[PDB]
Amino acid sequence: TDIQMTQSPSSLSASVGDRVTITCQASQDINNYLIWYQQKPGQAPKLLIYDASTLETGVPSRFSGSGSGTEFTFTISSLQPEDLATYYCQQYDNLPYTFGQGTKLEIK
Amino acid sequence: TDIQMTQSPSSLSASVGDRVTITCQASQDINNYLIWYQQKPGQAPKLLIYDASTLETGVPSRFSGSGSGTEFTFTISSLQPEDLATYYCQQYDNLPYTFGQGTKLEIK
Repeated sequence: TDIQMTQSPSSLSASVGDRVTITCQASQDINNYLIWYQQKPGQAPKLLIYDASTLETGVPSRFSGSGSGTEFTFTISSLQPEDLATYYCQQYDNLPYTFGQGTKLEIK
Repeated sequence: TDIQMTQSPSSLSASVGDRVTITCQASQDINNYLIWYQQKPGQAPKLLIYDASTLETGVPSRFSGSGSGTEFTFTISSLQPEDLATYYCQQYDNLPYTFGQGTKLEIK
C-alpha cells in the first residue's frame, strides 16, 4: 500500500565501454516521478536522472533514463571506469519515497 | 540554485545503550522537507522519518528527528545492535533532491 519498486538486475559485471541496462517496475502508476541515483562505494547516492528521463546538470551524456507509467529503464551507453557503483531507482510520486533494491555494478 | 546538505558525523563508534547524535544542515531554508534514511549493508536506503520528524511505519521509538528550516538533528536514544547502518538525510523541498554525505555507525 506504499509503492514497491522492482529493480533488475540485483548485480552485474561488465567491461569498460559496455552498454549497461537496468530496469525498474513500479507496483502502481507513478507518472514519471522517478529518480535514478548512483551510489559510489562509501558515498551518498547522487542524483543522475529525475522525471524518469531528465539529466541533472553536469551529468555526462552516457547516462540516460527511459520510461513512464510502471516500467522504467536506465542506461550507461558506454561504461567508464568511474561508473563503478550501485545504481538505484526511486519513486517520488507519494510518501514514503521507495527505492528499488539496487543494481550493483562491478567492472572487469 | 541547488541545495547542499552538510551531514555530520561521517562515522562514529558508540556502545549498546548510547545516545547517538547526527546533524544535517541545509544551505537554504527547506521548511521541514527533510527525510532520514537507514541503509543496512547490501540494501537500499529505507525511509525512517519524513517532514523532519514524522516516523514511518514500524520505525522504533528510539529514533527521532527534530529541527526546521536549516539545522536538523537525528537522534537514537539508546543504541541497539540492529541499528548497525549508514544514515542519510535528504532534502525534498526542491528538485534535484540532495543527500547528506551519510553517517556510518559502528558498534564497539
